[PDB]
Amino acid sequence: ANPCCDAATCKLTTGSQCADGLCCDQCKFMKEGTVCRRARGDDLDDYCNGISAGCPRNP
Amino acid sequence: NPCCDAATCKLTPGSQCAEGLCCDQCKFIKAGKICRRARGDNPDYRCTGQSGDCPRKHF
Repeated sequence: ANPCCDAATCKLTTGSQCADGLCCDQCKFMKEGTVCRRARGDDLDDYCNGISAGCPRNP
Repeated sequence: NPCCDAATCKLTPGSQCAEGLCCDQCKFIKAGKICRRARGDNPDYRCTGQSGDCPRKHF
């Protein structure tokens, strides 16, 4: 089961903002400035942008 | 649903559609196929070749 996704239609379920992703929690976007990746090398940590489910590489 | 990745709510690779009268095994049905018979004084409705959705009304 993915509660965020209707697999029959490949549409998000009612109320859902996202189905998957480091910035998705219980089908909702995590807030802008949430750390979504703790850098494993020398780069900066990456952050959620509030409006997308992905974890973009820090500019 | 072989057409949908339930984890991500994205279409699976090779899949063009997840459902619809003009969707067959995750692929678009060919342009021209009659997909709905008109009930009134209208021509029949036909797949576009570019969507899984059968038209419902003539523009």
